[PDB]
Amino acid sequence: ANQALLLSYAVNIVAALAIIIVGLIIARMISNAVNRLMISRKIDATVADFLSALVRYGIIAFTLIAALGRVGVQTASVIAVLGAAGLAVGLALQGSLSNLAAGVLLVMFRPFRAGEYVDLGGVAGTVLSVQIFSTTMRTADGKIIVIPNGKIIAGNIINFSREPVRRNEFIIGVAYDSDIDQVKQILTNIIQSEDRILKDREMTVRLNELGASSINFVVRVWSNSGDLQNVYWDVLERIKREFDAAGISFPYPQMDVNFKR
Amino acid sequence: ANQALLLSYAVNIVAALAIIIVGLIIARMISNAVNRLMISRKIDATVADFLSALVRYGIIAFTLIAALGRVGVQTASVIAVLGAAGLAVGLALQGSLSNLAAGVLLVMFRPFRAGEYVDLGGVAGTVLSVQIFSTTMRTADGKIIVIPNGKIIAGNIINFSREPVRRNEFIIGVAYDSDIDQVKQILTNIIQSEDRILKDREMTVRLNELGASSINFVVRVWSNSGDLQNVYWDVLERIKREFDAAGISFPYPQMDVNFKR
Amino acid sequence: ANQALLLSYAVNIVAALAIIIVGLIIARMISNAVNRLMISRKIDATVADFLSALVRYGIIAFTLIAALGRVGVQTASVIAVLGAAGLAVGLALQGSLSNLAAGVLLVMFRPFRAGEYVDLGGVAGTVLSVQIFSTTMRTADGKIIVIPNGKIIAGNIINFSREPVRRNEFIIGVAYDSDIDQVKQILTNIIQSEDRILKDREMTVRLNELGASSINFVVRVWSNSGDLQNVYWDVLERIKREFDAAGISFPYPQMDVNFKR
Amino acid sequence: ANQALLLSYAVNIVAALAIIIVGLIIARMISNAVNRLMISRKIDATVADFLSALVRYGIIAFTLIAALGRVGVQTASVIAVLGAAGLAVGLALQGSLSNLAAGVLLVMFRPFRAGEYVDLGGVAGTVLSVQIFSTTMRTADGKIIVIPNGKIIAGNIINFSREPVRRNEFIIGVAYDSDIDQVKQILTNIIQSEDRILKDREMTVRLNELGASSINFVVRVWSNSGDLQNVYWDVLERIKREFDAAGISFPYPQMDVNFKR
Amino acid sequence: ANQALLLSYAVNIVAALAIIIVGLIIARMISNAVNRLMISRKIDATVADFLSALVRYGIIAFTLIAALGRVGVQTASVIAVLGAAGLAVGLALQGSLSNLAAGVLLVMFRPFRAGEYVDLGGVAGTVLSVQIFSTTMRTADGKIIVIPNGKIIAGNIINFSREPVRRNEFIIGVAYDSDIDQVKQILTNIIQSEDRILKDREMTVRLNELGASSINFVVRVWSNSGDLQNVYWDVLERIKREFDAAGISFPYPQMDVNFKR
Amino acid sequence: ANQALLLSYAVNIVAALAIIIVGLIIARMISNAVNRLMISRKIDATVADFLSALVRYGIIAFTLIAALGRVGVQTASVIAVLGAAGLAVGLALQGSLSNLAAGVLLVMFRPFRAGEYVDLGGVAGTVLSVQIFSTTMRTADGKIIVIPNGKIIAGNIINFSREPVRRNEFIIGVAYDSDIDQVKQILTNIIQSEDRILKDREMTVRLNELGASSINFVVRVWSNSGDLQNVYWDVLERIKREFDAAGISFPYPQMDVNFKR
Amino acid sequence: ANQALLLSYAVNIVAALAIIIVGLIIARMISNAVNRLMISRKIDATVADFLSALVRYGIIAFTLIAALGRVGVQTASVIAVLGAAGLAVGLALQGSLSNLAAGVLLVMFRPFRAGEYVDLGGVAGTVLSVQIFSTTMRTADGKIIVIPNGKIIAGNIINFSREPVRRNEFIIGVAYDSDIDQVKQILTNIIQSEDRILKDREMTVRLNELGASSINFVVRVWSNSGDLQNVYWDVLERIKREFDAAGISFPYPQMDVNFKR
Repeated sequence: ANQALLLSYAVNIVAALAIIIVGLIIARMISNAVNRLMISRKIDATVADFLSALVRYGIIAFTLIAALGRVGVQTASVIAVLGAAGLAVGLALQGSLSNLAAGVLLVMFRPFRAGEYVDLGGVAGTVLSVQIFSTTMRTADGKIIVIPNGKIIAGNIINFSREPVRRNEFIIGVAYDSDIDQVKQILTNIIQSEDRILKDREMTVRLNELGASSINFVVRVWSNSGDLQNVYWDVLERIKREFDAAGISFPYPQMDVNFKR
Repeated sequence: ANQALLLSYAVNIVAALAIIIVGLIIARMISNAVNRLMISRKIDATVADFLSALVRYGIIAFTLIAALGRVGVQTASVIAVLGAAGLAVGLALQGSLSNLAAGVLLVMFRPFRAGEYVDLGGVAGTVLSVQIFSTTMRTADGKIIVIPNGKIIAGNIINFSREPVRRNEFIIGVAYDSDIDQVKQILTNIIQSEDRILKDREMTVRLNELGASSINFVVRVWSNSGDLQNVYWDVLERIKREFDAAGISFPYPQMDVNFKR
Repeated sequence: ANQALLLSYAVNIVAALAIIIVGLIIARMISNAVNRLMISRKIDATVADFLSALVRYGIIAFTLIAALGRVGVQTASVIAVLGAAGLAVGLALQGSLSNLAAGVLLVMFRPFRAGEYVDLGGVAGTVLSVQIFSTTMRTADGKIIVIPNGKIIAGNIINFSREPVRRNEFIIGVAYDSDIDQVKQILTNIIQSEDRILKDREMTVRLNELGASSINFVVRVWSNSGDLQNVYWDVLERIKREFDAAGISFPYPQMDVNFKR
Repeated sequence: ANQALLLSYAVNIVAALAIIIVGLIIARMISNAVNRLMISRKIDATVADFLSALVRYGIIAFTLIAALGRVGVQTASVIAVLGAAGLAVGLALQGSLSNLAAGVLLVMFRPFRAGEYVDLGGVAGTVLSVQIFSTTMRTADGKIIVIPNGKIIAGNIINFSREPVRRNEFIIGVAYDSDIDQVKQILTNIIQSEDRILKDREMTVRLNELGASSINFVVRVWSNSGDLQNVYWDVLERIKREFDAAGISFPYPQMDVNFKR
Repeated sequence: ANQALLLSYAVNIVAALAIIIVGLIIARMISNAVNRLMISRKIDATVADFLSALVRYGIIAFTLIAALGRVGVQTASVIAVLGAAGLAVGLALQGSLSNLAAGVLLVMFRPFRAGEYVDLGGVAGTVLSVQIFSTTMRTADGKIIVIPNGKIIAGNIINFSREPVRRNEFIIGVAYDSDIDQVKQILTNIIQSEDRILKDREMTVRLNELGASSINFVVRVWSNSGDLQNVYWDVLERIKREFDAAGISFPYPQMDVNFKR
Repeated sequence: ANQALLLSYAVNIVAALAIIIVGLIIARMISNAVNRLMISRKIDATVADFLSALVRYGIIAFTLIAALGRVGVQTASVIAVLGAAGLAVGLALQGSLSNLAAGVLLVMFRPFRAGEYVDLGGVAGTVLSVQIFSTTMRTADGKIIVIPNGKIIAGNIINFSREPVRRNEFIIGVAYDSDIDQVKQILTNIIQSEDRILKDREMTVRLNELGASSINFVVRVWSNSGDLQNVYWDVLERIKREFDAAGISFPYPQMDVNFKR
Repeated sequence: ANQALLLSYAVNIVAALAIIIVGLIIARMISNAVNRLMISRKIDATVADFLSALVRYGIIAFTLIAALGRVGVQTASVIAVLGAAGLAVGLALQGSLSNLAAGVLLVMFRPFRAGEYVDLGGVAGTVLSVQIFSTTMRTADGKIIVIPNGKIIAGNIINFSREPVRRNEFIIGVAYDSDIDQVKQILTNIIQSEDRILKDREMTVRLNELGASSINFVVRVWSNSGDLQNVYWDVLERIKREFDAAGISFPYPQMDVNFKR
C-alpha cells in the first residue's frame, strides 16, 4: 500500500470526476442561458433548439475528452477528428460568412444607398434595403430581386443616379441623298430649341458612319438624370416630325438587284 | 526484481488492457444505442448499417491507438493519416454541408414562400416546398424541378409575386406614314377604357424608336399581379382591332430595290 | 557498469525490437486477412494486389517510424511528409468521394426513381439505375449516358413524370387579314372536341403577339403525362385541316418591296 | 569532472553521430536498391536519376535534422518548412493523382470497353485502350485523341453501342398544299417495305410542326445499332424517290412580296 | 497534510485566479482604449460596438482557456475549434483582403492615374479616384462605376491616354467599278490636306479586301490623343463629300437574280 | 553560488552561442557553395543573387530561432508565421510546379513527339520541342505558340499524324432535278479513277440530306495522311469538271416568290 | 520561505521581464533599421510607415506572448489565432505572389523579348517591357495594355515574329462560269511575278470549295515576316486588276427566283 503513487492516482481520478461533473453543470447552465437569451428576442423554435443541442453536444464532448485526458487516455486522434469536422463546417459556412463580410463592407463604404437606381452585374433596379446577407431591389418592371452581398462586392457596381447629369445618344439613319449640312443644321436647331438639354455641356452632332442602307449621324447631349427619358422621347419625336416636314426620308433596307434572262 | 519500475510497467500494461476493453464495450453499447435510435425513426437499413459500421470502426481505432500510446508505441503518424482522412471526408461533404447551411438560411430569412411564383437563376416556377437540402418547384409547363439550396443562395432570387403590382410593356410597330398623334391618342383611349390598368401609376405612351421597317411605340402600364397576362392579351387584341378599324397598318418587312438592266 | 541507465537503454532497445517484430507480424496477418476477404467477394486481381501492397507499406512505415521514435530518433519530419502525402491523396480522392456522397443523398431523398423520365442539366432520358458513383439513363434516341452523381446533385433536376398532368402550348401564325374571333372560335371548337384535354384545367386561346409576317395565337391546354405527344400531334393536324377547310391561310414570309427606276 | 551529466552528454553526441552515420549508409543502400529496381524494368535514365536524387536528398535531410534534434537544436521551423514544401508538392500532383484515381475507377466500373464507340464530353470515337492516366480513342475521321481520365469521370459518358437498338429520326419538309394523309400513307408504306426497321418498336409518322415555308413531318423508327446509318440513307433516298414519283414537292424558301409603285 | 504537493496545488489555483482576473481587467482596459480610439476618428457606432464586442469575447476566451489549462483541464479540442473558426474567418475575408492588396499594388505601381481615361476588362471611363478597396470611374455616358481592385489587378488594364498619339482606321466600301488609283489618290489628297494628321507617322491607304457588295479600302492615320474623334469625323465627312463630288458611289447591298418562268 | 543550476544555465547559454555561431558559418559556407555551383553552369546574376539571399535569410532565421529556443524564449508563434509564409509560397508556386509535373508526364508517356502535327485544345501546329515547363509549336501559318504543359495535360490532345490513314469528306450540293443514280455513278467513277484513295477502306457515296436549295450528297474516302489535302483538292476539282461536263448544276440559293397586286 | 521553488519563480519572472524588455528594444532597433533602409531607396511614405507599423506590431506580439509563456500563461489559442491570420494573409497575397513567380519564369525562359510583336490570350501588341508583376505592350492601334504575368503564363503565348517567314492566305471568290485552269494560271503568273514571295516554299493555288454564290480558290504563299502585309496588299490589288482585265468577274450574292401568279 504505497502512499505517494496511489494518492496521486486518487487525485487524478477525483480530478477527472470533478472535471466531468463541472463540465456537465456548465453545459446545462450555458444551455439554459442561451435558451433564455433566444427567448428574449426573435428566433425560430426549431433552429434555436438545434443550435442549443449542437453547442451542448460540443461542450459535453469537450469535457468528456478532457476527463479522458486527465485519466490518461490519449485523445489526440479524437482531437484530429474534431479539427477535421470544424474545418468541414468552416468550408461549408465560407459562403455565408463571405456574404456577411461583403454586407458589412457595403454598409461601411456605401457604394449605393436605399432608393438609388443601380445596376449590379446584369440586374438593374431601385434598391429597397440592404440586410446583413443580401440586398433587395425592385426592377422597373416591378419585380423583386434578392442579391447576396458577396456577388455584389465581386464585380462592378454601376450607379446610375450618383451623377446628376447623364448623356443621351441618338443614332439617326437617313438616305445617302440627304444633304449633310441641312441634316446637321436641323438637328442643331432641334437641340437649341430644347431647354432641358444642358447648353454648357458638349452637344455633338456629327456624321458617325456610312451604313449599308443609310448614313448614320450621332447626336450626343447631356441632361439632368431625372429627365433623361423624357428628353430622349421629345427629341426623337421632334426629329421625326422635322425630317418628315423637311423631306428627309429614313430609308428602308436598300437592295441593288441585277436581272439575268 | 525491482519494485518501482516493474510495478510501473505492470500498471501501464493493465491500464492499456483496461482502456482497450472499456473501448470495446463502449463501442458496442454506442452501436446498440445508435441502432435502437435509428429503428425508432425512419431510416434505410443499408445506410443505417453503413453508418453504424463506420462509427464502430472509428471508435475501435480510437481505443486501439490509445492503448498503443499507453503501452508506449508512438501513434503520431497514425494520427496524421487519420487527420488526412478526416480532411478528405470534410472536403467531400463540403457540398452537402453548404447546401444544408443554405437551406437553413432560406428558412430563416424567407426570401420566398411556398406557393410563390419565383425565378431562380434561369428557372421560374411556383415553389412547392423547401427541404433541408433542396427545394421543389413546379413550372408553368407542369414540370417538377429540384434545386439544391446552395445554388439558390448563390446568385439572384427573382420574386415575381412579392410586389402586388407589375408593369406591362407593349411594343407597337406601325408604318412611317401613320400619324403620330393619332396613334398616341388611340393608344391613350384604349388605356383609359381599361379598368384593370391602374390610373394612379404612370401610363407611358411614347414613340420609342425608329426601326428598319416601322416606327416603334412604347406602351407601359401597371396592373395587379394576378391580372397581368389577361390585361396584356386584352390590350393587345384591342390595339389590333382599333388599328385595323382606324386604318393604321402594321407594316411587313420593307425593302427598297433598284433595278439594273 | 551502471545498473539504472544501462538497464533503461536495454529496455528501450528490446521494446523497439518487440515493436518492429510485432508490427511486421501484424502487417502480414492483416494482409492475409484482407486478401482472404477480397477473395471471398468480387474483386480485380491487379487492384486488390495494389491495395494490399499499399496498406502493407503503410503499416510497415508506421511500425518502422514507431521503432525509430522508441530508439530515440525524432521522426517529426517523416510525420510531416506523411501528412503531406495523405493530404495529397485526400485532394485527389475528393472528386470520387463527393460522387459517393452525392449518390448516397440521391438514394436517400429519392429525387428521381428508376424508369422515370427526367432531365439532368441538359441531358434527358429514362433512368435505368443508380449506382454508388454514377447513374445510367437511356435517352429517347436510344443512347446510354452515365452521369456522375456529384454533377447530378449540383444544379437542377427536372423530373418530367412526377406530375401526372402537363401543359401543351401551340403557336399558330396566321395572316393579318384573318378574323380574330373566327380563329378563336375554331380553336375553341377543336379544343372542346378533344376528349384527352382536361376540361377542368385552364384552356387558354388568346392572341399572343403580332409577328413580322403573321399574328401569333397561343393555345395552352393540359393533358395526362402519358398522352401529351399524341395530344399535340392530333391538335396540330386538326388545326391545319380546319384552317385549310375554313380558308385561314398560314402566311409565308411577307415582304414589301418598292421599285426605283 | 562530473560523471553523470558529462556522460549523458557523451551518450547524446555519440548517439547523434551514430544516427547520422546510419542515416547516410541507409540512404546509400536504398538509393542502390532503387537504382537496381529501376534498371530491372523500363525507366528513363534522366527521370530515374532525378527520382533517386530527390529521395536521397529527402532521406539525408531527415537524418541530418534528426541528428540536430538529438544534439539539442530545435528543428521545428525546419519541420514547418518541409511540411509546406510537401503540401506544395501535393497540390502540384493533385491533378495527376486525380487522373490516376479516375483511371482506376474507369477500370473498375467499366463504363466503356475497348473498341466501343462512345462520346466523352464533345468528342466521339472508338476507344482503343485505357491507360493509368489517360485513354486513347480514334475518331471516325481517323484522328487520335488522348483524353485524361479525370475529365472523363467528370461529366457524362455517352455510350453509343451499349444499346443494340437505336432510333432514327427523319424531318421531312413538304409544301402546305400536299395531302397530309397521302404523305402519311406513303411514309408508312416506305417504313413497312423496310426489313431492317424493327416492327415491334414504335414507328412514329406524324405531322410535327408548321414551318415558315413547309409543313414538317416526323418519322421515328428503330433499328439495330450496326445498320442505323444505312437504314437512314436508304429511307432518305426512298422517300425522295417516292415523293418525286408521287408529285410531292419539297418547297424552296417561300416568300410573299407586295409591290408598291 | 503534505507541505509540498498541496502548496504546489495552492500555487496553481492562485495563479489561475490571478490569470483570469488579470485577463478580465486587460480585456476591459483594451476595450476602453479601442472605444476611445474609434471615438477619436470617424467610425460607425454599430460596427465599432460589434468590433469591440468581438475582440472582448476573443480575449476573455483566451484568458478563460488559459486559466483552465493552468488548473489542469486540457483545452486542445477548444484550441482546435478556435483554429477552425479562425480559418473560416480567414477564408471569408480572403476576398476583401485580396482587394486591399490589389489596391496597394495599384497605388504603388501606378498603372493608371486619376483623370485618366482607361478600360478595365470591358468597362471604359475616366478614373475619378482610387480607394483602399475599389476605384471609381465615370463613363463617357456619365455613369458611375465602382470596380473592386482585385478584378482590376486580374486581367488586362487598357490605358487609352498613356500614349499621346493614337491611330485611326477608316473602312471605305466602294463599288467594284470605281477606279482604284483614283480612289487612292483622292484619299491621299484628303489625308495630305489634314493638318492634325501626323505626317511623320505611316499613312496607310491601301485596298484591304474584296467584300460581297463592295471593295474595301483601309485608311490608317495617326493623330494626337486629344483630337482623334474630331479627326475621324472630319476625315469621314470630307471623304463622303469628295466621293459624292467625284462620282464615286458607295454601293447598296448588291444582288444578282435569275428568273425562272 | 549554486553549482548545479548555475552550471546548467552556463551550459545553456554557451550551447546557444555555439548554435548561432555554427549556424552563421554554415549559412556562409552553403551560400558560397551555392554561388560556386551556379557559377559552374548557366544562371542569371540577379536571380542567382536573389536565390542565395533568400536561402541565407532562411538559414539565419532557422539558427536564430533555434538559439532563442535553447535560451528559453518560446518561438511557437514565429514557427506559425513561418509555416504560413511557406504555405503562401507553396500556393504561389502551385502553378509552376503543376506545369513541371505535367511536362514530366508528357516526356514519360509520349502522347506526341517532336515534329508531329497535333491540336492542343484549339491550337494546331507541328511540335518543335518540349521543355520542362512549356512546349513550342509552329502553326501552319508560321506562327510560334508556347503552351504551358499543365493545360496540355488538362483536356484532350488531338494527334493528327499518329494514324497513317485519315478520311476525307465531301459535301456536294446539287439541284433537286438532278438524277440521283447518275450523280452517284459519276462520283463512284471519280473515286475509282483516283489511285491515292484506299480501295480496301469504305468508300461512302450516299445522298446525305435534303437541304433548303439543294440535295446534299456525302462522299467519304480514306487516304494516306501525307496526301489528304492533295486528294481533297484533286477530287473537288475533278467533281466540278465532271459535273460541268455532264450538265449537273450546283444550284444558287433558291427562292419561291408570290406576287400581290 | 523556501529557497528552491521561490528562487525558481524569481528566475522565471526576471527572465520574462528580460525577454519583454529585449523584445521591445529589438523591435525598436529593427524598426529604425527598416526605416533607414527604406529611406536609402525609393519608397512611399504611407506604405513604408504601414509596413514598419505592421512589422513592429508583429514583433511586439511575439515577445509579449513569449513573456506570457515564460510566466506560465498558455498561449496556444493565441498561436492558433495568429496562424489563422497568417493563412488569411497568405491566401490574400496568393495572387500577387503567383504574378511574381510568373514574372520570374518569363524572365528566365524568355518566351518573348522586348520589342517583339506577340499575342497573349486575345490581345496582340509589341512588348515594351516586362516588370516583376506585369508586362506592358503597345497595340498596333497605339493603346497601352498592362498584363499581369500570371495570366500570361497561364494559356498560350503566340509569338508572331519568332519565325522570320510567315504564310499568307488569299480567298478568291469567282463566278461558277469562270475557267478553272485560266484562273489558276493567272494566279500562278501573279505569284511568279512577285519577288518578295519565297520560291522554295510551297505556293498553293487550288480550288478550295464551292460556295453559295461563287467558287472559292485558296492561294497560300510564304514571305518574310517584315513584308507580309505589303505582300498581301500587292497580291490582292494585282489579282483584282488582272481579273478585271481578263474578264473574270467576282460575283455578287446570287439568287434564283421563281414567279407565282
